[PDB]
Amino acid sequence: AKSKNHTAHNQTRKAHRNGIKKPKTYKYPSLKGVDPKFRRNHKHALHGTAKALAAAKK
Amino acid sequence: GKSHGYRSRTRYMFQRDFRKHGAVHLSTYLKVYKVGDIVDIKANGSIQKGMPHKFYQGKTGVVYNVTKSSVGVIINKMVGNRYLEKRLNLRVEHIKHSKCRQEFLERVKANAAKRAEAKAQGVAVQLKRQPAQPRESRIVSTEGNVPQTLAPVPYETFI
Amino acid sequence: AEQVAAERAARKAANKEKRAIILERNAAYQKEYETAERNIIQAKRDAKAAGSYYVEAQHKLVFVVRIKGINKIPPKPRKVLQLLRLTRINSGTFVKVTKATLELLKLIEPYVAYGYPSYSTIRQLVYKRGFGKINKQRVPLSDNAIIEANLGKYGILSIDDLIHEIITVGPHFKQANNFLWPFKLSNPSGGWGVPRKFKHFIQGGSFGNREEFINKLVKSMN
Amino acid sequence: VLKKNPLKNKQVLLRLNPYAKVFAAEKLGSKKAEKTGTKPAAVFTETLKHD
Amino acid sequence: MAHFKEYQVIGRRLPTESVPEPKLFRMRIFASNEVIAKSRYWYFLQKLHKVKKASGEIVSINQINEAHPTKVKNFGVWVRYDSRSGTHNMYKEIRDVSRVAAVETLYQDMAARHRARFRSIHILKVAEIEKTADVKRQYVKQFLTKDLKFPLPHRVQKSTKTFSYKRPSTFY
Amino acid sequence: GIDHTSKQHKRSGHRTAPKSDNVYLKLLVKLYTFLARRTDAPFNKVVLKALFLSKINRPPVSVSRIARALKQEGAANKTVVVVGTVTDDARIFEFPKTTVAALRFTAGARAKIVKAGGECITLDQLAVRAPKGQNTLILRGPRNSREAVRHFGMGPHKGKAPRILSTGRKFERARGRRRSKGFKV
RNA sequence: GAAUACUGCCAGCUGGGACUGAGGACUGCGACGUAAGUCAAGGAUGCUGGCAUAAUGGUUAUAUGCCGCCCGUCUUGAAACACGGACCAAGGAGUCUAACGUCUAUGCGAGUGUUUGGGUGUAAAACCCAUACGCGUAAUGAAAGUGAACGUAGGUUGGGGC
RNA sequence: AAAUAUGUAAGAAGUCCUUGUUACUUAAUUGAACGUGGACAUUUGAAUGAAGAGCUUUUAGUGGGCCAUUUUUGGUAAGCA
Repeated sequence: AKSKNHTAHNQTRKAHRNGIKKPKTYKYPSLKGVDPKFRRNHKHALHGTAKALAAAKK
Repeated sequence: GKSHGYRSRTRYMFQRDFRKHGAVHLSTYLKVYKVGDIVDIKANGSIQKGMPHKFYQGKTGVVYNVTKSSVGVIINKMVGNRYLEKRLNLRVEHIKHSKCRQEFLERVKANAAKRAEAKAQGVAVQLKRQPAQPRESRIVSTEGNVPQTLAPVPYETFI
Repeated sequence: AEQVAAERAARKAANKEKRAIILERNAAYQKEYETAERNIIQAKRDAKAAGSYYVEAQHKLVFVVRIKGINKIPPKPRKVLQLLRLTRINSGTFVKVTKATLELLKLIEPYVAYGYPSYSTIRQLVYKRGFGKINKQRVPLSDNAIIEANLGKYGILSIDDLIHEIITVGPHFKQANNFLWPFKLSNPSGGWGVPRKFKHFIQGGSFGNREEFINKLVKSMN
Repeated sequence: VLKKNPLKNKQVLLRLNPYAKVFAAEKLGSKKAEKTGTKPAAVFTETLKHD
Repeated sequence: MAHFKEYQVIGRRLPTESVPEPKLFRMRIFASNEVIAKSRYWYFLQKLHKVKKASGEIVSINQINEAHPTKVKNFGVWVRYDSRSGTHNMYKEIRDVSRVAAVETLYQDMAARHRARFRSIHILKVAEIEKTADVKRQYVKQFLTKDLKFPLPHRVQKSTKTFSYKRPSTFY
Repeated sequence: GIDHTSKQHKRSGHRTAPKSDNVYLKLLVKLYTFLARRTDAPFNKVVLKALFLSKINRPPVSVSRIARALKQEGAANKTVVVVGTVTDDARIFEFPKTTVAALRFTAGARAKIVKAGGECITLDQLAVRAPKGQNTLILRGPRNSREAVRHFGMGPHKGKAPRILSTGRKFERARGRRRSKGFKV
């Protein structure tokens, strides 16, 4: 008829057998949620930087 | 039935401090947050907009976005057996700079200055911090400090 | 002119200079130890004469032995025991005494017996049970060349150099201690001296800081 | 092929640590200590004898 | 832990920039070894002052040997102990040749008569009684009479063998 | 008893031999086992490990990819090394004279390389000419271009290809894929 | 002015007992030596005796000491006063197929698949083959439709190998 | 207003100097973000450990639980829930 309702027993042991892992950050994170005005201008800024570097390196 | 609304179990955690109610002082709004700044999250109960969920009270994260009246914060949340990245749009009333990171930044400046002086004289300037060491030998003088002998005291009722 | 004795004489000569270096360093260590101990003795005597009390410098080195089995251990002390490399009963390691490691010792107190080892204890321990961690393998020391090959970049050229780096907690104590494989001691030859091990040494048991009697315990365990 | 214990087997004991022969020849394990006639202060004596 | 020695333990609070040279408190502690003696020192210093082991330091520990360890002495001891239902103060008299041996007898006697474990006993004071007529317990007084002499009736002799051939006697 | 901090008797998880029964591949493995033990060049170890890989772990390398690699500065005269198959590419119309060492050449790739004045050679010829991998350039094909990789990590908002047999309208383009029909992913 | 106890140290000496003798040319580190050499120094040799067979040993039966509840199953928990099983022999249960996923081996490779069929044959085999067709080489949209190089097929960070 | 428990940081994806890009921002050659060049081993910025580290694919069984210390709810209580 009636059974157990809930328990967190053994759940931390399960979670730690394959460890609790960190999200593995990167250089250059994704511009998700970054302000559209900011990243719209950032595109043109990077484009100009690349063009000037190419001109300087001939 | 059970109840798991957005602000459930926040009765005391979203209190204002005792005799610290009312208008937020302007230092909160005069603060400047940059992407990469590390901030603490503490919800102000009098500003109901841009308010964090109760899980993030006391969490410390990194600013990833700056808007008109808010900052985006990355927070690592443990879900199951791994950590997930969470992005929070929080009004500046609910955050503050991390004093730990402040002191780390001046520790970086002090380290650079010690290295610059050690380049002149005193190489190997021991930049790394060390734990508290065991104490060295010492002479303790009895002159004017004759030891006083103590003993346990008998039991008394006090009533 | 087959280049057998030509190279053997060169190798034997190099070994001769290595042993001359080791001989002079061990003699210098012996005078340093004698001067130290005689100096603390006379410092105590002179403080008595002057009417003062000489407070000895606190100990810099502890030897810790795991005395409890591997079953039914809470996660935090289990993790600390793993980080101290005490993963089986009667295993022992040296720990440099700082606040960071003292809190670990507090945290694993009910499962270990520790104390401050003497030079005799360290020397016998490293001579009898000293094993090097070379390429992830447990290698019996048994020769000074092994120590020179794995620790000579820190100036440690002999088993006495290694012992010196242990006893006086030197600049490269971390590397020397980590090079030392965790000591696998036996059960004490005349027993534990108590009916029940798992009380504090202060309460008539075995675990905790028994600071100077750790030498007696380890001699029986060695 | 076999670990040979120093602290016995004087041959291995001397292969390691060439100083051991000098130690055992000068009897450095039984070094006679110098004589000093230092006397503890009277205040130390009364403090120790107190109560 | 009744291989008792006596130690003087002197310690203090750790010197500070505002308060160098603290007041150097001293205790007399009966214990089996120096580790237990220092433990007892910090236990009593915590219980009487606001000084714990973390904020202080042991300046000296010295074993005190009995000055005349081979003359019979009358000792008065004051103890406080914890029973199952309260704390009590007690005074006892022990006739013996040294302080440590008197205190060993005290611990054995308190265990025997009051089931008071070492944990539960504070030795307030141990002092030699200078002269007779200050002894107040009859079990010590009766051994202080003139020309004392008594027999030991019913001697029981140890037998090393399982069987004896003689049906032994208890004369003495 | 010992408080194990890691799984016991754990195999390294890397192939130590080719799974294949090709006797000629095994002879190549014997050669590069000797070369990787008796030389200190990391090139020989890299080639030895590459000789163990499976078919999907040795994707084909096109001649266009070889020409693009030889386009790099200072790479014009290097020996291209492909531990796998070199295939032909008709998108590219000009080839330089070059030397390519590979396990296999397609008939078209071999003809195009030879016609360009180059030479196709086996890995043992490479070992004889360049025992330490002197002046070589190891090329590897694109692994994640495989069609099976399209479906790895399928899930809501993950943007992966569903495993599906027939394609078109009426095949999983409805409720779950657009807001007008329930929700989108 | 000394002794002694207690504690500690010796790379102090030495007697008795037990278990073990792994390896199999040499190579090493050393020690003693004025050297030649010797050695307890990278694992036992030397000398001697009896027997040479049921003596040792194996197997088996029994006795003795101590231990040992009946398997299978469901179950949190079975020796269970839970169920099936008196015994034995023989039979007795994850197969084949259509269409598929991942991985692996093989052939060929921008292609690939001969076997529907035709040719042939030593005849259900083997061998040979045209035109198609399937999948792949293009996607996307409900559809009408449109349809993949600014550039060294881009910039940046890392990246084995060279 | 504890104890225990809990978030973050302790650096090269760093710090500093100079000056380049932008359609954002500034009253402004002000900033913001990203950079070109240049200067930074005894310790590259606390301890201890690290058993190799990181990553992927695919699939089994399971999804009746129960017991002990400590915290704890209902119940007089329970080998109760």
